[PDB]
Amino acid sequence: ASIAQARKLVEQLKMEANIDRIKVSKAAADLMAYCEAHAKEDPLLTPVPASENPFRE
Amino acid sequence: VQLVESGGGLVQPGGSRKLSCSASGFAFSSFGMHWVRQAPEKGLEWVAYISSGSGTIYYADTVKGRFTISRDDPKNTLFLQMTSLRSEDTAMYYCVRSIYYYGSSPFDFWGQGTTLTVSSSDIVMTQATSSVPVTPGESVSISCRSSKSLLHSNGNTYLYWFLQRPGQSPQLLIYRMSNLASGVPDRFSGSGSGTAFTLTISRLEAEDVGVYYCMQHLEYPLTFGAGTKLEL
Amino acid sequence: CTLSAEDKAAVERSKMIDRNLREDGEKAAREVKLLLLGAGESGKSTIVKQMKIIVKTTGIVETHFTFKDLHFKMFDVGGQRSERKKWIHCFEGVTAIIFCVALSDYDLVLAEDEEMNRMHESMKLFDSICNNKWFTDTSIILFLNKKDLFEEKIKKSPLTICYPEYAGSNTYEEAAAYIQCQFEDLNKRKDTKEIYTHFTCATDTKNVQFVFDAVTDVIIKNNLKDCGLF
Amino acid sequence: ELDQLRQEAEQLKNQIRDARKACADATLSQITNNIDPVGRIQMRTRRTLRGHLAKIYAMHWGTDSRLLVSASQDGKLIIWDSYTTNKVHAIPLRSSWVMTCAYAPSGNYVACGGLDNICSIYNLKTREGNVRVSRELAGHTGYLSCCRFLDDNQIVTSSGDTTCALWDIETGQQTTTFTGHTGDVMSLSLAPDTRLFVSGACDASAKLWDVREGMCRQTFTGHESDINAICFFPNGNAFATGSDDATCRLFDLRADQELMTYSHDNIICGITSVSFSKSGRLLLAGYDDFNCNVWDALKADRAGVLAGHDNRVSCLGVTDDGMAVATGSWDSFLKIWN
Amino acid sequence: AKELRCQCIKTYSKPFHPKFIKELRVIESGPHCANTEIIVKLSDGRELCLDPKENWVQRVVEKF
Amino acid sequence: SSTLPPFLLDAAPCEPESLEINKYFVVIIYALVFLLSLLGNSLVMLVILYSRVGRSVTDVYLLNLALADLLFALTLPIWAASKVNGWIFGTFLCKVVSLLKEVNFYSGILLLACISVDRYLAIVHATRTLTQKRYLVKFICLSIWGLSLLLALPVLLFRRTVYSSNVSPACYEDMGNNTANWRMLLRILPQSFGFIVPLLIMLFCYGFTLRTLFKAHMGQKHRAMRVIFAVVLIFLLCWLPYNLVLLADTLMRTQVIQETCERRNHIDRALDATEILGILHSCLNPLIYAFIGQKFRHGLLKILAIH
Ligand SMILES: CC(C)CCC[C@@H](C)[C@H]1CC[C@H]2[C@@H]3CC=C4C[C@@H](O)CC[C@]4(C)[C@H]3CC[C@]12C
Repeated sequence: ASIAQARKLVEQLKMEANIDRIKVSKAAADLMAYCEAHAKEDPLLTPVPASENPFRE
Repeated sequence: VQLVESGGGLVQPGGSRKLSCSASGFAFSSFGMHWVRQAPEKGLEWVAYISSGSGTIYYADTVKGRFTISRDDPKNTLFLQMTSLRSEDTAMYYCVRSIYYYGSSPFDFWGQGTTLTVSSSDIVMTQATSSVPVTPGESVSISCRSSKSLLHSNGNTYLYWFLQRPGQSPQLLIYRMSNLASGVPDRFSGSGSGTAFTLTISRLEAEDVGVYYCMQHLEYPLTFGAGTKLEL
Repeated sequence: CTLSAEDKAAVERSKMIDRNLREDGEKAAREVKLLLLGAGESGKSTIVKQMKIIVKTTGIVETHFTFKDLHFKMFDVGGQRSERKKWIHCFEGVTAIIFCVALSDYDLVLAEDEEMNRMHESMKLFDSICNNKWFTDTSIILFLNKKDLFEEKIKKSPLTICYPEYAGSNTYEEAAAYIQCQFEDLNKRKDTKEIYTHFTCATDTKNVQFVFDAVTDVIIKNNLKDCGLF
Repeated sequence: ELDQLRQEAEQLKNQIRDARKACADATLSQITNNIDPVGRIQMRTRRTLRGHLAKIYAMHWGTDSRLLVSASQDGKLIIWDSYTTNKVHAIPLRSSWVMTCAYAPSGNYVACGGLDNICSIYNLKTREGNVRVSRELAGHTGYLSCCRFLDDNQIVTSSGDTTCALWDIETGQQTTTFTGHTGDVMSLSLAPDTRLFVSGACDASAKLWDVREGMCRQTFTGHESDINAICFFPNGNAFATGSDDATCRLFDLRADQELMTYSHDNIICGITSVSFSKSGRLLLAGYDDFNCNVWDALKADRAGVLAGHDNRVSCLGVTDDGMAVATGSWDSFLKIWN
Repeated sequence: AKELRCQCIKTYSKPFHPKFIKELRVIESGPHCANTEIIVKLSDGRELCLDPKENWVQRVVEKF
Repeated sequence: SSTLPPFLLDAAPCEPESLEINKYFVVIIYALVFLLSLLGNSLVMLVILYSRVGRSVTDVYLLNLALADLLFALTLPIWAASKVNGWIFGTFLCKVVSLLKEVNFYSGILLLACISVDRYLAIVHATRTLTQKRYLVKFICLSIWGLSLLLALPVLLFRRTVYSSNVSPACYEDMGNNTANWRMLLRILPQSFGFIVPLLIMLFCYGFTLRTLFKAHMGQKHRAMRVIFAVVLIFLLCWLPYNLVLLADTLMRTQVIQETCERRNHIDRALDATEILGILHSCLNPLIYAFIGQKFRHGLLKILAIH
């Protein structure tokens, strides 16, 4: 009964142990590469003048 | 959804006639109604307009002051009372609807039209074509040059194209520019330039015959063009 | 006014829309909302069987009953078998909290455990509600119902199996008054809210009169802050 | 016995707690020391929207990044226009308690949430000028907390009975029921490819589901209190949660663990909404200490706070072109910062 | 500051000499008084106000 | 027509105001009440307008009452300059300034007759006519202001500078022989309509308010009765002595009071004393009406924290 609910936890945890894991140093590099290659196209990083800004006033 | 309307008949000049447009099928109080007439040999001319909640009322130059308009929200009817008509007001009158927000489609549904027969600064829109012949299959384009710059300062070029299949009531094709109305096929596609405009039909069939009024909406009075007929 | 012909008609819509919110916020703020807490078996569905003027909504059922030109609104949170910490801030700004406690829950044991009697269970439900951080200036109407069931149960079974240190006699007037002051000693907030208790019966009609008398208090007390007297 | 199978679970939990440590050779704050700071980012209140008369509970931008829906608890769900302050529609709700709203990617639909656990879907671009209910998606048993749209026919609703569900709209039924949490789910958000979605529960757990099959792919427990808000890094390889631990933690989806927590010692109140900016550098966050801090997302230091709200900050959203952010507070004003 | 009072309250109407007194002070019934007042005084330090209505009063501010 | 050296009745009128023992002290009161009712009255200008979300019926009466009390003190040092030395300029200067006093003397009292009728509607009629205060709150406030311009139009009409013997000049208001007799009519009718009408409407609405506050049982009726009993007992402290001795010389001039030269000099010495009582109505008018409740006590300390 309640062991059947607790039986679904361990077979779910069997699925968590099978995914591959890249290293964090490479996980953060792709997080760093996408953060800089798109940094010129963010109106919050680089503030644009009120000409090309749709919020002028 | 429909806008059936009644009145008219035959009126002695200088008299009066009350025109009713009983609009059944939608939420009336959110629709700024217009009134567009059509002389029996000529094109379309704008006549009147009343906004939502009877707030703002414009008029044409020809009918200013002698044509009065009124809305009846609970009775769900629209009233146009005409005082002292001339002989230049004999026309078919259309009761059209329009709702105005961001991304709307004004002039979308046009009434069936009643006949009114008598007894005996504004922007212009030209349409250089008139009565072109076309076979089904050839990609035909209809030009419509304006006079003022229809491109406003917020990107919109307010040019509503139209269509009128023969006999029946007109209908929207292309609102502001290159937007398709709800229920038209992908064959009709416009392309604008601010003063020069073009309605491109890619492929066409026998139901696309009729005249094609281009209408501006940049400022009142909003003037249609003398539309180009399409034949076989 | 540097606007196109359509955009001038757009702000005509957005001031007709804005008219229909400010002329509707002046209709909801004239009416009185009331949260209706308590246990699910503690006479909670009985006090809505007093006056009821108004199956998919398994969460919250409203009751738009009115009395002497005052559209009340009772919000039975009964279907919420979820965490109270996550949605109780939606009810901050309610006018008054109608709490309910069945008076026959002194000796009736809880269902799932043969311990923490339902009077002690409803007390710890009331202490979390009354001293909640979102409910400070909101008074608490407290109903004690089933008072036609209580007085013949204490004749044959003693009260002191619920409270350990009572030291009093066993009449309805003196003992139920002890339970009544047992609940009013639970607020750490003494002067920022005032509990209007009541011993309602199951058959009488006087409680809807009472809830009007306790909303007219807290509406007055909500008006003393806005006018500046209190 | 029951403890004999749970000892395997603690061993399997000790397996995955061992594998994350075998991969964390160097954290985020040691690999990006050789970067420039972003500098102070002050954002001015360009517009302010003042239509509601209650607490703004959620918001969502349209994917044209101009329209904006906002839902308050007076029973109104107003669709604003952000460029010029206009109310396009004011949709009156059936149940006045509304805990979330979401706008369509096509721009056609909008769905209120609810404390009556019925996610009703409204239709905007319709005949007859109304906004009528398309379908009411009854079938949860708790309350409802966040219901984003996959497209115009699939909507992913989190709920308050620990069941994230995926509905159809042409028919009223569910298709899957993502179960596996213990405390009730408080927020979700879809990936940019709409194949995966995370959901922040109330037991300090965030789980990455998948939309098609319906099983939890990864779980992420790093917090101590409940996870109150969630959002994606804009490529779908990382997501940041927000909690009542006052700590936005940035996880990821291919290295299983937590990369960085954005903690400051002067802030003690919770987090109500988290939204990445475009290009994923400026993690915004909205606390309930009335501020709205703007964190750099690669170094943990702060930037300009977006003060100006007289109550909580209940919902954020960055537009899809990254242009503006809009915060909706618990006084009735939305403010579209820029 | 703005408080005017007429500089007469009563009137002596016993007749006496006009060659008895030294000075005259006439004040018209303009912007403060409802009647016309006349202040008379000798070098004794005594002063008095008179009513023009009586008959002898209109003989003695003129013989003086 | 004879010789008589009786000349001994002592009909001699009197008017001593020598050595200015009143006038030296009024300029240090009128400057003290100047600098306090500029600092301690513009705070209520602030806490209403710094927040801009307080828009109830009492959040806007305290605007116009603090506006009218501030604008009462705009004329304060100029009128203080005329109490010591007399009037300084021609007819334009006192006709607009004493217009500006009397539009604010009536609006500064009729709003107290307007807050009180709002304080009756928001408490006693908390179920039925609680609607009627919010619907027309801008309409009733302007009609109170528009009433005050009407009563102050006969001040602008009749006023011009008047010179006289043995007094420094100060402008008076009528033309003709009935100058004193019609200035009594322009006194008694609007200075009762500015006093006995607000005093009757405050004691017939705060009485019904204190009827229900004695009946209803909340936690803090012990303090809300302590303010209503104080609001009337300051408006009766400030304008009842002013309009009793202004009623006293009205009875003096006609028939009723016998007139001596020390009694009128005492009424003169009373009349200036109670306009010190009338100007201190503008002293603590923001103290008792705004800075008593928990709202502005939470409002003013909010702006000190952020600044
Ligand atoms: C002859 C000259 C001196 C008279 C000028 C009158 C001035 C001082 C008075 C008369 C009426 C007054 C207005 C009456 C009502 C309101 C509405 C209130 O919400 C704000 C103040 C405001 C706008 C007042 C401002 C001051 C005002 C304009």
